[PDB]
Amino acid sequence: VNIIKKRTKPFKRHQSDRFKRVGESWRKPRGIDSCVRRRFRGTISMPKIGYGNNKKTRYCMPNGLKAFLVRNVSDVELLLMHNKTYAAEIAGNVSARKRVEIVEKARALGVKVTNAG
Amino acid sequence: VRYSASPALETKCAKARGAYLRTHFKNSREVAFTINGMSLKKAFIFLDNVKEHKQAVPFRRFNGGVGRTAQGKEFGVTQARWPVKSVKFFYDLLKNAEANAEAKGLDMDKLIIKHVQVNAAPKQRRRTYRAHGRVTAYLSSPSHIEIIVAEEEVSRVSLKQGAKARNLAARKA
Amino acid sequence: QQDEVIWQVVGHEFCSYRIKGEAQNFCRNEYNVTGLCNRQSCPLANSRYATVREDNGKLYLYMKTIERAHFPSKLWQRIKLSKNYAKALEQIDQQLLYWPGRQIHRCKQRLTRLTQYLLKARR
Amino acid sequence: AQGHRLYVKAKHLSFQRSKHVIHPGTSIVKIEGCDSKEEAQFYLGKRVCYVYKSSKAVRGSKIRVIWGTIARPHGNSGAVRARFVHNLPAKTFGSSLRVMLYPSNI
Amino acid sequence: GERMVLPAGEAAAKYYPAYRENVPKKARKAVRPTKLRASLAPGTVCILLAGRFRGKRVVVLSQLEDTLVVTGPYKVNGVPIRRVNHRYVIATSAPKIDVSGVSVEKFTKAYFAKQKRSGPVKKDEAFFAENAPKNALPAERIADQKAVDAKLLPAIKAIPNMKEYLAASFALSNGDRPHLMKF
RNA sequence: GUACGUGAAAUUGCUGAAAGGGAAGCAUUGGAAAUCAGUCUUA
RNA sequence: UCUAGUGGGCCAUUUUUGGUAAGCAGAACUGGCGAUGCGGGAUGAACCGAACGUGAGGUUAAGGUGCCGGAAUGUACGCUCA
RNA sequence: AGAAGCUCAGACGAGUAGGCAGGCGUGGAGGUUUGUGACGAAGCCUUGGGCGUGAGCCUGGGUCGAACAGCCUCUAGUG
Repeated sequence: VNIIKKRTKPFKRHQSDRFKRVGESWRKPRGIDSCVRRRFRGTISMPKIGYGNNKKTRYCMPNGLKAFLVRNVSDVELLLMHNKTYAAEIAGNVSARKRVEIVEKARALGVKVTNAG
Repeated sequence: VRYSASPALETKCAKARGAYLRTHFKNSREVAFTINGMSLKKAFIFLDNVKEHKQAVPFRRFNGGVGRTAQGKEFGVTQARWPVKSVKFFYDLLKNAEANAEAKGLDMDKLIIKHVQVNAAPKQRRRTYRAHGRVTAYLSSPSHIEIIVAEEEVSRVSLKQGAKARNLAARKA
Repeated sequence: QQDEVIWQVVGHEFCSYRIKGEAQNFCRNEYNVTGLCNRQSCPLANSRYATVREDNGKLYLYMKTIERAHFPSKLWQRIKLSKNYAKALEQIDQQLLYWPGRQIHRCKQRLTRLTQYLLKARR
Repeated sequence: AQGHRLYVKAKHLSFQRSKHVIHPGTSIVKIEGCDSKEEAQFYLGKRVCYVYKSSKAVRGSKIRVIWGTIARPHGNSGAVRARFVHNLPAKTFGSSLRVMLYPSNI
Repeated sequence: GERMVLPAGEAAAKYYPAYRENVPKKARKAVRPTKLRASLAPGTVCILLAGRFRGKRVVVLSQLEDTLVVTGPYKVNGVPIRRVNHRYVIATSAPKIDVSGVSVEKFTKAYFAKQKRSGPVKKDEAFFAENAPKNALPAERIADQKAVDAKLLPAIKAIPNMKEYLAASFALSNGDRPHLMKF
């Protein structure tokens, strides 16, 4: 069971390209005369449940693991039992000292780190 | 204040700054774009010529309504002008920049204008009076000018490709 | 009261050993074997269960009883191993053969990985 | 110099399309000398390649190749359909392709 | 799965990490001999379509499990004994060559097999200087090539215009349609 | 550096990159250029 | 059982009324549009085919195969010169 | 076998006004996490990387300077 993605490009909001007050984050068009809502040919496509990915490969990184957010060594030891399913990912706000402690614990636990570098 | 350019390390470069200068920003942009990349002495000669109506500063971007002139042909354009006030400010800043190079200890012969940028300063708010009891803006567009002068300054081979290369090498020699 | 209602109260949603995420929850229980939130593996929720943790190059194993469940201080018994990983595996399934054997595989995994944790710490 | 060219010349016509909808996944290929679906039956399954040259020498070579296979005939005039590992660029319309003689069955 | 069944001072396996390591289901695919193309009889002259010897004409010696152990007389076209996949030959209608007089049972997959590497490290200028015709290429391989070559000369000398036919190289010219011409 | 914490978007100048024959923007598919990670390396 | 929205409609087939007529007004049955994309009719709200989760392969509807445009400058027998 | 779990099978998938369900994100409150933090919190920018059908979340680099968050629940001047 290899990781496949049904779709790789994101769903951008209609006219987010043309207007800066309209961000790219998706919004369902409610217009009475919307081309995208009526799904005309050539217009952009909308999120559907059919686009959903395999439950087996969902949430998994291309390497087959799931990133798990880590704050300290206690969060690393949580991944003691699942080093072959989850990969530790150190939080942004962790200081340099606790980061070095987290990586050394992850290496000893044999847990991969997504942002080790 | 930090400059626009990552270069201009103090080794061989001199700087000049002008803030909130009461001159037209659009004219100053045309002067800066004209003198960009020219040597210091030739820049002085050109600015003197513009002040004397012998050479002209081409108006390229902000050229709406400008007239055609025979002195814009040297730059390949038709619209050019002689903004004396902007020429004065650039002349004064270039005097300052060459003075800084003298203090630093550079060579004046090969000095070139490495970088020159003009930014819009905060507007100056004034007032005009229109018909029918209406009052309207009469704002001034100042200029920030900053000048920087400076001196002029494996693949790996697959198995079959390697065998073929060896065969050709042996057969040629 | 009983083990079922204890699990219904704690476990499921709120516990000091629960770590919920996107859709998955971990059991940081220092008495859980697998680290998963379950009736099978939460000694708080269920009766006598085993577990193992590490300290300073050697391992210790926790055990429980039933009649002494009202005395928290002396409820839980510790046995200490500082000999070998193979011997540690021998001790665990020996101390669980007369016991509900469902935990032998999960425990022996914990012992063997914690020993690998120690070897990687040395390397 | 005529002791080479173990392939057959072909031209990339277009994509599999209707009047207004194209399918870039499968290409229409016109093989020289093939004028009917009976003749195209010989070329079904052959390896058709698009060769092009680029500035940067990957593997120390100036030539890149897009491989593909002939899948089925198209129409009554002998044009075939091909599936390429990377779909052919739309600018290669009228470009020349090379149909090797393998996988052979003769 | 406990230790009484498999007791040792080191355990049957040192460590048991991760999940149960799901065993694949028992497949129902059995290897059967390949039914080879009828026209690829031994002793037939065939054209190599791909490889460094593309366009060469060679004499089929024997049918291997999947490929053809084929060689043109090395003194004629300079093509040593090699396996060639049956999908990369064109069996020509040229007269057959008598190959019954040469042993072919010594040409096996192990005979042509490469050396094991099991390592990502490879490639070197000295490595390219190694191998080559001059080095490697055991004298045993040399003797077999010489023996089979000498055994196939008498037949190709008997049939006229075959030595030059084998030495030549096949090539398509303007106006040649492969689906029309018969080889 | 008092036109002073942080200093966003609109808008603007400079630099680098690319495109541009009476609009632009957008979707699908791939080429080209740029850029990058997994993966393996081992057990 | 409780409650939302609606209480301006429009087009086509066939039947039909007032009308000199109408892309006119007013009805009856059914299907559509409004609320609905998609292939075809060059183009078009209701015409023809067909109704829609994300994709791969195959085969078709209506319509088509000189070129634009994917697909016979096909086969057979005729009519037509503007 | 987080029995609120696991497992097998079949059918189906248009949608305005409208209904309902489950989720995402914001400010404050009780509990919780030996929680993060001047060895750089929050915020901000980013031709970097990852996750989700999506709302959104995570992260590398830069800027910055004193606070802030995850889970269970409460609440509302909540998009």
